[PDB]
Amino acid sequence: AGAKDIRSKIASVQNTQKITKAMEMVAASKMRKSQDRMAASRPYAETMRKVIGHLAHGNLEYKHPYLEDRDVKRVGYLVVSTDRGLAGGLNINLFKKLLAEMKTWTDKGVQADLAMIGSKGVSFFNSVGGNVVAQVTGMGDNPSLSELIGPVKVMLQAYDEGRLDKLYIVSNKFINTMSQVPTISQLLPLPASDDDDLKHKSWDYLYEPDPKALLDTLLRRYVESQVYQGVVENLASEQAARMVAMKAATDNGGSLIKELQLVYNKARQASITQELTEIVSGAA
Amino acid sequence: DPLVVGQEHYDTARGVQSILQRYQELKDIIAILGMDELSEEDKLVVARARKIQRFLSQPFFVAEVFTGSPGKYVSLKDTIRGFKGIMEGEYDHLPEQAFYMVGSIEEAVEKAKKL
Amino acid sequence: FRDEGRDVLLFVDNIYRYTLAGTEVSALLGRMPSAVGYQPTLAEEMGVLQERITSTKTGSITSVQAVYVPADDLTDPSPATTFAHLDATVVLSRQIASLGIYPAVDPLDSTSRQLDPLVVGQEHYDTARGVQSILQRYQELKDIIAILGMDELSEEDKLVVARARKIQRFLSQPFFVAEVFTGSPGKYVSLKDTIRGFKGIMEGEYDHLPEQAFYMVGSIEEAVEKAKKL
Amino acid sequence: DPLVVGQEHYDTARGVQSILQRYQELKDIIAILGMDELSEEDKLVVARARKIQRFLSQPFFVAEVFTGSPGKYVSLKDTIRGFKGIMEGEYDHLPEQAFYMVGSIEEAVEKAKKL
Amino acid sequence: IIYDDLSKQAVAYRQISLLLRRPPGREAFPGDVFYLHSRLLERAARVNAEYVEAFTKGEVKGKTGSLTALPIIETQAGDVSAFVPTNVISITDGQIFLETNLFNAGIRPAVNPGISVSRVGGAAQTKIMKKLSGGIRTALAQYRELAAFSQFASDLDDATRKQLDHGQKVTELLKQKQYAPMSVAQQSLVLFAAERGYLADVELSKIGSFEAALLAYVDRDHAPLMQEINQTGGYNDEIEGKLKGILDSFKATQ
Amino acid sequence: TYHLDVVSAEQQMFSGLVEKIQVTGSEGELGIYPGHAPLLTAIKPGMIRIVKQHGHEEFIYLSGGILEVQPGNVTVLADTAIRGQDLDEARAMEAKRKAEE
Repeated sequence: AGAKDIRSKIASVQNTQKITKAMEMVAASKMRKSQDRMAASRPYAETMRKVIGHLAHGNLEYKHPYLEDRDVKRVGYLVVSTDRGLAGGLNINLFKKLLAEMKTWTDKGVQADLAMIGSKGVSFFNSVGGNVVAQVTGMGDNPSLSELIGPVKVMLQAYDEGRLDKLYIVSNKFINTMSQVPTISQLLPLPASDDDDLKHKSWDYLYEPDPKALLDTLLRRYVESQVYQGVVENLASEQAARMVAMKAATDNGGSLIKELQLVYNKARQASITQELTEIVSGAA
Repeated sequence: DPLVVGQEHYDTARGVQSILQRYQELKDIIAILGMDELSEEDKLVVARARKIQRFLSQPFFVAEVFTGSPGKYVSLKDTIRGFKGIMEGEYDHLPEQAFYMVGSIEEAVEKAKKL
Repeated sequence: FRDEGRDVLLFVDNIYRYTLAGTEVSALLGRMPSAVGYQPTLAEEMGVLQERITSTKTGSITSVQAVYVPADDLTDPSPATTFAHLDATVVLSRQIASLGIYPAVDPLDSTSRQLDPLVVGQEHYDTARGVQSILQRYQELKDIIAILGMDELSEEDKLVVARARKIQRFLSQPFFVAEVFTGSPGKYVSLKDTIRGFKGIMEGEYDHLPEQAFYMVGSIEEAVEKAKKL
Repeated sequence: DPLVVGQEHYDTARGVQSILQRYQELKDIIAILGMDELSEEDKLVVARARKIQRFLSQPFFVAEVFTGSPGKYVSLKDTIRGFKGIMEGEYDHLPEQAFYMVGSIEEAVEKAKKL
Repeated sequence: IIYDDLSKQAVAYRQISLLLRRPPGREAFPGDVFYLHSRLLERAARVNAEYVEAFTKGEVKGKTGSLTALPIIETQAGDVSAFVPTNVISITDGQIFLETNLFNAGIRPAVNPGISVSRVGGAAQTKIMKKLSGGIRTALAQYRELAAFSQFASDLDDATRKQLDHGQKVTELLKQKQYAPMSVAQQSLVLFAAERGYLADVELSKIGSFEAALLAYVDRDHAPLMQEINQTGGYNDEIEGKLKGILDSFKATQ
Repeated sequence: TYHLDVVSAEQQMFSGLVEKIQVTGSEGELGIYPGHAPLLTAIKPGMIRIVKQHGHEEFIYLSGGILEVQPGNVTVLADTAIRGQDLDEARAMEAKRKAEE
């Protein structure tokens, strides 16, 4: 009913378009806040990396299970995912890259299992039927490391007891506002390239109680910081993807409105012409 | 009618009809939100519907003066077998363009090798 | 007036009301209506009026006609008939008047089919197209500036933003009849003067002047003088 | 208007009208974007409005042939009190179906227990 | 003069024309339906002193005369593109659009800004009201766009938050009970309160009670100022300072 | 004097030049002075108290972390909680059962 309902449909599409236009700006501001958090996160991680490098590559070289190379018999991943929809194809791209690597490791006969952050990954990998050992959901904005302590603790327990031989973090990277990339990077064993120094380990740190327990705690805190930083960066990438998707949705609504208006105008003219032909014919 | 055409032809025709109806139903959501919002079964439905739409095309002998490509004659057995295979998902690895303007499904797989 | 050899301006306050009056007269006469209910002689009644407004060897009559769109429908028979005779369109917007720019003429929607290299020459065509592209680019970059902030803007886009602001403020002009409003004497700008000024602004000369030196100034030779004391 | 119905009835009617009007707008966002995009207060408004919408239903004992259920008669005061209670937090915990074709508010809790 | 349901007059004239077998136009209205409403409404006008003097044969000299018309038109389904509505829109000097959606919402007066317009504008308005009303106009203009952000306004620039909570309070203030007209002094007082930021800390739920209490307070303690405002409608620093004192003194109470 | 940093994986807690601090070391209470030899130790939960330049007193509570000392630099890598109870192993069980159910 062009005279009755199409006029209502046009208004509904207009309202939806305005709502998406607002959502784009909301996402753009949340992206800036997430960028500030992400930039704040780095120096703690880089300082702890400097300390672990000094302890590992000092004149006296220690050996630790989290540090030494071990042959591969089981491979593990932990994956971050969004808890809200929209955000384009970010989650699906990340999941299919993870599935490609998981299939590559399966072909070598290596058993794999997953730790999960975010409900989208939980649902997708339950549909796939991959082994999920741990899950955490519902961070929303302002995610906390305190929640993260769990899954990393259980993945560490699996790794050091021999159940796991290598560990990867799967997340998207905020290259910039316009571009994001899904990436996978190793956590255990410590992949970082060696470094050399003289000042350190010459004017060596006094160790209390002993250098080894401090190294264990330091490595655990380092991997925890790595996964927290990955989570924050993935959140920022989610916000950027949502901004882009909302721009596209607003443009689509704006394109639909004009075609609906053209159809409505054609119907409007046709109705007037038909009814006036009827009126004139009725005056026999 | 199943009595005259037999059961297999009837079932293939109704399956194609239902798949295309579902695609028409999804297209309004696709127009605004894009395909990414769809469920994983809905995306498979869309992917199969597009392949079905492409496969319905056929080069005509009288149209050679327009397309240039030679015309094709397709038997009923070949079309029902090809459409049933497409709906069963045997050819989900092929691109959409493989089915465009091909006489039969074997020609579709041959076109796929050169994309 | 034309037969005396002068050039004449003819103001029609609403051509749409002329069309409606013709429709009413034809309905009173009892002729059969046409599509959307207009008179069957709509096109000829429009042509009779419009065809007398032309340029004769003795002189010319030029017309400025206010146009109304019955339902914002540009396909309605009255707008469809009217547009077939219009040579140029001038659009006034309250949005520009909010900036204090007068005359409040929209430079992006106003069009003229005389704007062609074979009619106005290559220099005028290039200047107008450049100005239009710069303003369109500015309208694009305003969305970026609002959504993400100025930091996102490259140093080349900042240049086009500043140039677009200076152009958008140069279009202002004081009218002799508006002296009671602005309190400033009106200015008359020849075509070559404005062409040269906009060509200069686009080509990067006068870039160093403050943006307020262009506002309501007149020609560019007055803009450089205003900058000297601004 | 207040001069006839008194201020209580007028206020209740205006509240119901405003709540239903707000819900009519929110439903458009819900239909495409989904309910998670709303503010939690807008979610609460949607819930309570969807409750009120069903509570307006009432079985008539001239329609038992159609429904197969006993008809209900309600006084004005009980209607006012029930709509006041639904507008406030008294019944946020009851499901939507708990109100459908119930009658007085005093028995919607019974259907919720039965649901 | 108020014409109730000019559309009903148009229907009656259409009936008369069709019973007399006159040729029908669009929507069966006769050809001269526009002339019918046009010649009626054009009578409403203001005449100069010389016309009055000539008509009364010089018995009244210094007075101008005026007739103000408020025609009423009923749109069937929010359609302003119908025939008679289009004609009356084209004839009149302004439009007051009443909206059913707003009427269903809490705003009883249901006047819709942004679509309603008066082409006479500020000339018709007293000096104080003309001074004050621009704030309301711009506040509602800004508030209209932010209404889209209202759903998720928790994450916004504080400037935008202030604009939103100001537009909302102004819209809440504009509602008014039937049969209760407010003198120019009271409208100017509440408009001054809204514009000068005195409502910034008042809750949206309590705006009406604040207005009623302020009106009672000014009616009790400061009647002469209201009398002067009703008599003159002037505005100056001596009046703005008095209003500031009124509002500061009231804000200590309630 | 030395430049004290107090930081966590989530946030920078404090940064500034400091004349002396009191901090609870792993084996006992410890005081740090400018020019202190390089030192590395975990810190038990409790207050770390600070005097900035001009001896202005500042108190910060920490759930824990690692304290270390460098020539002219003191950096506290505090963490959110003790984490020694490891109750979240229970949190990992429901993730498995809900995947099985």
